[PDB]
Amino acid sequence: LATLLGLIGGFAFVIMAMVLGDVTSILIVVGGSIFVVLMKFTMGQFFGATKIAGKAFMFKADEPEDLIAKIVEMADAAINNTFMQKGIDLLVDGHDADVVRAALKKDIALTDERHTQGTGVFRAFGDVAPAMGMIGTLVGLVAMLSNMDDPKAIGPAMAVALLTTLYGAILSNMVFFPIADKLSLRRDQETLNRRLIMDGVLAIQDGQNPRVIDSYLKNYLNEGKRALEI
Amino acid sequence: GMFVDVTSILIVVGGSIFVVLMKFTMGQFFGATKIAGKAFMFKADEPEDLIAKIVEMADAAINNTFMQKGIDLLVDGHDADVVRAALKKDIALTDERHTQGTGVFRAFGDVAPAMGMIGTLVGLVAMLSNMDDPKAIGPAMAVALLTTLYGAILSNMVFFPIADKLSLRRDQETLNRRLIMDGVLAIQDGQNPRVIDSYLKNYLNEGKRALEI
Amino acid sequence: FVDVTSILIVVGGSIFVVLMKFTMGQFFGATKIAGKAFMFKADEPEDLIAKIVEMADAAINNTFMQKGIDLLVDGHDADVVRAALKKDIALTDERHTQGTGVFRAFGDVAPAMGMIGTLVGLVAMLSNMDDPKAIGPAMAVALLTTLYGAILSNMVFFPIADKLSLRRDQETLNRRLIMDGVLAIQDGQNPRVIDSYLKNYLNEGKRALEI
Amino acid sequence: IGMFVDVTSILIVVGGSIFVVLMKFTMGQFFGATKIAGKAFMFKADEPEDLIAKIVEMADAAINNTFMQKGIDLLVDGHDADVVRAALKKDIALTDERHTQGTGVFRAFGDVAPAMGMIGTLVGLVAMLSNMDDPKAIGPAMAVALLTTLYGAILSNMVFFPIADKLSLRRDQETLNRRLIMDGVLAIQDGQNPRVIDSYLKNYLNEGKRALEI
Amino acid sequence: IGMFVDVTSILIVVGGSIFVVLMKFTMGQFFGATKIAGKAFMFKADEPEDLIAKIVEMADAAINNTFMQKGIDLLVDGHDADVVRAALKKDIALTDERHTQGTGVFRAFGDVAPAMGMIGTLVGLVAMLSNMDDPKAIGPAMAVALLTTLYGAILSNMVFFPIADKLSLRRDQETLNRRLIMDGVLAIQDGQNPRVIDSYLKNYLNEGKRALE
Amino acid sequence: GLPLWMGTFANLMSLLMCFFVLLLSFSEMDVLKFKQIAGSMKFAFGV
Amino acid sequence: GLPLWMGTFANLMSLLMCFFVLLLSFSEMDVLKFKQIAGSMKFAFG
Repeated sequence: LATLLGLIGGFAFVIMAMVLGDVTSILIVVGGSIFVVLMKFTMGQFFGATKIAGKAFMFKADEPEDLIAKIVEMADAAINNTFMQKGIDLLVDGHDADVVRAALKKDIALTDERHTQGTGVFRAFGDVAPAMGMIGTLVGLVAMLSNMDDPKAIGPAMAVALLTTLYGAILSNMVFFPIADKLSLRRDQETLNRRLIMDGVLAIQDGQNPRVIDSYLKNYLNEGKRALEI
Repeated sequence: GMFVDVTSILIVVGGSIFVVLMKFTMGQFFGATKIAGKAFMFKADEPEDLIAKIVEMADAAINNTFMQKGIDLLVDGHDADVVRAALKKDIALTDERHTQGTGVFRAFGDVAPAMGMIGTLVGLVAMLSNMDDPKAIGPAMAVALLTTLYGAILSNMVFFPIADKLSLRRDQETLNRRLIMDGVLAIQDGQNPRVIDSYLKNYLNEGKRALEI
Repeated sequence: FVDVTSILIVVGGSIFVVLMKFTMGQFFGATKIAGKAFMFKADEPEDLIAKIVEMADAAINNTFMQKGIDLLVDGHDADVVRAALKKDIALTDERHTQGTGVFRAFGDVAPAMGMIGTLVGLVAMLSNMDDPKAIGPAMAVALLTTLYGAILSNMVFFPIADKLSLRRDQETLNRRLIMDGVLAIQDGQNPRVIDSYLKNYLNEGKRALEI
Repeated sequence: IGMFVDVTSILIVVGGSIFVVLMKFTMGQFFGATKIAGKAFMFKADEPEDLIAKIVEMADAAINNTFMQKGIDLLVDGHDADVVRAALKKDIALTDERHTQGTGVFRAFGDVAPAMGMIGTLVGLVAMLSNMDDPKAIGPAMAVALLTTLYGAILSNMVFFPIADKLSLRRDQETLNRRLIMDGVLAIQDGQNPRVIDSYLKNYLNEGKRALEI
Repeated sequence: IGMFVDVTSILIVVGGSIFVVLMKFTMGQFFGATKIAGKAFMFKADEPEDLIAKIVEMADAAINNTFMQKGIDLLVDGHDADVVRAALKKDIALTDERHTQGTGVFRAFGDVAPAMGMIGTLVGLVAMLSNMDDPKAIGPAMAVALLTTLYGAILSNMVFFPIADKLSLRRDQETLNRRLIMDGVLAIQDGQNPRVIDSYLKNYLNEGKRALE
Repeated sequence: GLPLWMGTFANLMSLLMCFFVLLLSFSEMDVLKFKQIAGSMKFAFGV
Repeated sequence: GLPLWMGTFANLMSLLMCFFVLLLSFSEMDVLKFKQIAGSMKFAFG
């Protein structure tokens, strides 16, 4: 049944896209949204949020299962991941446990703040888009009423102006709000993964028994939105 | 006759599913659906039988997975700390599972009317764009009205009540599991049946059940 | 206008959604407590203060005061009677809060059901379109659904919830006053000092305007 | 114009609003609330600077303010400082509660008014559609319903909500003034010099709302 | 008439918003909010790197910013850590209060503007529906309704709400700058190593909305 | 609560609606067009 | 946010929009009155 739901979602997005695809109407909405948003976020912060959304959309996060396998193998012994590699190098170079904890928690908080800022930017875009669509529709109504020439043209011309509103709605519930939700999901996934890395690195440096750390990390795995999967 | 219906259903349901799949993974959605199915076709064990069975074991010393697990852990694990921790871990797991299911269904209920509004706008735009072909604006009325109606129905008659039922069932399971945990603790401490029976009386009239009396 | 069908749709939808939120016993309990709050009148705190004056001068109609007297008679220290009275006060507050919740749920659900019924009626009228002179009046009865919901959302259910919250405030104020009177009685305090203390409660957060 | 005046429309509006409000407030409570609103509108709160000046003028000697009137009367009665503090604190709390509940009454009125407007416009729309054979003479028949909605919106946004906001502002001003007179009466009973209290009297004048003036 | 319609719409929206806000805020408060918004818009707040550089420079040595000048004056005048900390925290809270009140004023403006837009819209609709048989009186009425709705939307979404958001952002920037100045003054008075305090202050560069790297 | 722009939406909605009412104040009904409209409505709703 | 009466209002006025557009679909407008209305609207807007 998974294929059916995936295909129906893809078809809904495709039909909404061809409804979107028509050029100046979306331009008004996006220009107004960008102008309103830039009063709260700089250009650099907006571009950072766009990079965040990209990295979250085209780069799948690391599964906790393979992370668990890697920490287990390296704890019994004594890589593609970047946080894991940096923590590994940090303890190998020789450092106290407390400074390693501070560095790992600082990186965790930095990533969480970055993802929260991206979520805020995209949520602000979501709240702003329908209002600018409405404004564009009202301006189009003003223009059509001022250029009232042909009665048979009353229908289609109005349909153009209202089009702007539609675009806002389509951009509000299916582009920006979904991106913010995906950003929150990716932030939760990264927080869980980085907490697993922190616990595993601390256990390895302290030299705890692998069985108890595996039990604790499975307990970590069995919470959150993943609780439905079991 | 079928094109307008499938178009309205596609708009509303497909948009809702697309947004939720962005929010929730597919396996989590199927888990939420399984939770709803279990909570809609299986009456929760009413507590009075739970206190009756608790005093039954208390005087002595099935039909309940939690009680089965509890007695199995008590037979092997003699210490109360391990059994208590495992019981609270299971309770928290069930509570989190039901909370996530409620979140999924509430997300569906919130996303449905937005897609209804989008479909209404699409139908209105198409109708105004044609405005002169009977063959064209009939489907426009169909799409607009059916999208609004499907959004309202799925939001207020299907998804939100399912989420509320899931929350109520979570409350019932939490109360039952708390009762079982308290009974296991009492049998561990060897308390008298009467004192524990009086103690669970105030547990029985907790919150919602305060209206029946 | 009047229409049995439209009010039937509104009430049926609201009842189904609420009975999914709550249970039938809780719904009936909320109805009973709302009826008791409407048809009956809470005892004025001045009368309760005067009753406590008479009790202190001598050393019983309200159920809470009767329970307090019975708990004081059988030689009970302040701790146990205080705990029992807190338990009763919390139970009453919880009952009133749950009744308010039920009626608020009814209020939030009614207009949605009205809109659903209106849309269903419009769909039916569009489906059978025969007489153009009847395109206007027919949709009229459809709107009778929405109106009904609005009325039930603003004249009945929300006002009943507000009245239940107000009656909860009065009951908890009276119960706190009875608590204070019972504590003064068991402490054997003078009547005038406790009289001033109780009259200090006559200026609570809702009745400062009648002054 | 008569196009903007409708007896039954305003009838639905105010009758529904009053009926809904009266089940959470008594008639005496409503009358006290409107008396408070009238007093706040037609009387201007005394300036704190003038109150401070009058306080220091009275301090060395040992009348338009009623709070200071009762304060000096109680001081002449020679009550203990605890009695003074308790009486002024209870008066301050009572006035604050009266103003807060008046604000609540008018906010309830403002919340309920546009729902009654929507109910009235629903009634008007049903009455219009019930007598519609062709959509030619439906101008005024819908203008009356939109009039009911406009009445609701006007009474909610420009009458009741502004009254509630003014009541809250008057509550803040009255609280500040009452606290100032309480401190002044405490200082006068203490018998301190008129200059020592003035050092800290204006430390918190720009408290909250008045923080924008500086 | 063409100018009269614009005058009427502007009068309705702006006068209603001003009246309702003045019933909520003092007139002097409104001028203060206008002044702080103008300062926040015309002037660019001191970039934090400049004040970190200045703080480490004065720390190694042991001032355009007014708060830094006040902190230096307090440090030189030989007051203990508690007094300087309390005074600077009081100033920080005062600036926070002013910016929050300005944000509240402009949020009130943005909330009241669409309400007056709706009132004007209803007025125009009733005016055109009543005088429906007078073409010369429906043009101005429809124009007033449309223009007042448009003006309400524009003033709410593109003037007052962005101004309030900019005021909040400037509040956050000023709070960060003043906390940085406070911590730098405290470190200078304590007499710590310039490198440690430099690193600690640079740690603040990734706080809140500055995550753009 | 509700989205902040919904008010304007209602306004906007109401606006054009009333204009349509104005368009109906000087309109003349067509029986044949009503007949095709009814037929298309019947066909669309699957009845 | 906004009170739910505003949402009910918007829904009702949207349904009224749809019903009135359907009504106007099978209606013929007077050209002279339409010209008068268009001229008045053009003069009013500028």
